[PDB]
Amino acid sequence: SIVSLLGIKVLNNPAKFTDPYEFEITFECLESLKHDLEWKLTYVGDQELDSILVGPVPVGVNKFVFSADPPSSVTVILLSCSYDGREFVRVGYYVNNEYDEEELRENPPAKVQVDHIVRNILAEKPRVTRFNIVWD
Amino acid sequence: DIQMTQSPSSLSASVGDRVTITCRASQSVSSAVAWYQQKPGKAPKLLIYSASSLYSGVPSRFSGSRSGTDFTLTISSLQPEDFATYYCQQSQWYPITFGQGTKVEIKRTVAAPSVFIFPPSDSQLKSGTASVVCLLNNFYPREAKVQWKVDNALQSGNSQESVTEQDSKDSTYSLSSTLTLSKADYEKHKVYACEVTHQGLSSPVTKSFNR
Amino acid sequence: VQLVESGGGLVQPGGSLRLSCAASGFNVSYSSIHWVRQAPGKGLEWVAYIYPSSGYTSYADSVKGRFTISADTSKNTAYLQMNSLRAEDTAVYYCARSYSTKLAMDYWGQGTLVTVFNQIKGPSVFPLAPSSSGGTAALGCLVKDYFPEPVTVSWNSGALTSGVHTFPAVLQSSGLYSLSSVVTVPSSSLGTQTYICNVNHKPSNTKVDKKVE
Repeated sequence: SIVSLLGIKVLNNPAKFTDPYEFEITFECLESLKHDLEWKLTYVGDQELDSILVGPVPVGVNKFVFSADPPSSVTVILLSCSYDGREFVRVGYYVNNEYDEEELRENPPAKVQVDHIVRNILAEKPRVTRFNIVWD
Repeated sequence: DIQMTQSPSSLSASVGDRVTITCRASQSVSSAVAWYQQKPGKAPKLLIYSASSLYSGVPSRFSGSRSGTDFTLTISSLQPEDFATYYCQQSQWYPITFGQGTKVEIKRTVAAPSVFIFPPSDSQLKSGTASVVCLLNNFYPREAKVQWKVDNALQSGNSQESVTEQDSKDSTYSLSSTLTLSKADYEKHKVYACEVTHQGLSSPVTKSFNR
Repeated sequence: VQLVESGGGLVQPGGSLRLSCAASGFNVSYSSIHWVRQAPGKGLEWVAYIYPSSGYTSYADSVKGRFTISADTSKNTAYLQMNSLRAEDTAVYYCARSYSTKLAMDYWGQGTLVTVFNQIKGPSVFPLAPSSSGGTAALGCLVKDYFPEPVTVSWNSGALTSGVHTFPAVLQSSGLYSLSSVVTVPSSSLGTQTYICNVNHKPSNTKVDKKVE
């Protein structure tokens, strides 16, 4: 495995439902690679939120920020990385979505008020899954 | 480690001109690039973010684009308020980094400097030092050269220059050269001259006095 | 949306200083607050940021281990604790906000000056008198041997601004600063109009009004 995920920081958390996701990603690349990394963020209520390409992959330990666009109960976000279109790591988080204030939570409206939803990504409980792939 | 190499460091243009500022990322950046405008003594102002998104209230004549690792700021049709310093920025990789900046200055016709020479004051001499000041006032372009001469002996490494920025009214520069002498040395010589070479002059101009 | 900075001023090498950044009109919890500094005559340098929501921070290599950024969401305020200060930390420090712009700074404070000085010295002021001409005459004041920056120079108590050129200070080899301020005036004004340069070096509490012939 040439590339390894070393850590993820969920920077803006808690945030509003409509706020973008700002992640700090730390990874290590042991050797020179021919192709691109693609980092992807997926919403699971389902829809791909955003992605970012890194190419050529800088060797060594690298730290970067990934700003993913927002989407449109408890839900899940998946942060994955692929090399040359082959997925080798995935990090899943559970997300608690609740209303701003006491009365909205107890008496929620029929037509949901997106602007009053605060999401809280449970960043201490990531599910990390690795897959072995061909590299170069 | 990542560098944002901004070029040019300065450029001259006229009202209505289309100007282009480039900023090269030393490694791949997806979209987290911004452009800022700063005027003297003022806080910077955000123009473009995410490489090409115009920020609210910014005139549409500012636009950002990208070609590979080259990030470009275009000002279609300069206005007089657009002459200022501009900075690029990347905020994908650690650490956030600004470019070195670009001065967008006003192009105008060539103007020769008005040269003045000032002897050291009596109160300064009484304290044992002599400062001879030569003033090149309201000239264009910035390129200018001052040569000090003491009894026609060309001087070396005993002077310092200072330059203003483009005047807001007439778009000219002014320059100050200070020849520093000890009192003992100053009392030795007689003719203190200041020779100015500049584009707007057909031949060097000299201003001098006798101690 | 306002960002108000405070806590700047003079400080000695090795000492410490705390800058504050009060936010109005938005909740800092939903943004990141940044510090950017600009040394005199230099370009912008990013310093640090903090996400008050998570507490996560980031520091520039030039200040990491010496500066510490923090935030208090209940007061809607961010702080920059600066320790182990060096001369090269002298600069104007800006507070700024980033929200949904991929860490671009959309709002900025007006800035506060931080000056790291080892010595204080007030300047001496000398006239720059002309000899004897055309339609324009030049005169000025030489402000010599002061530390640290800045000095402010006005003419006729601020009444005279047209034609004034106050040059940036040059650091002499002695380690002290020096600048000249000049004004060009109509030759017809000489002999009827009086020209006084008002020099102010606040670190040394020096105030000088020098009449120039």
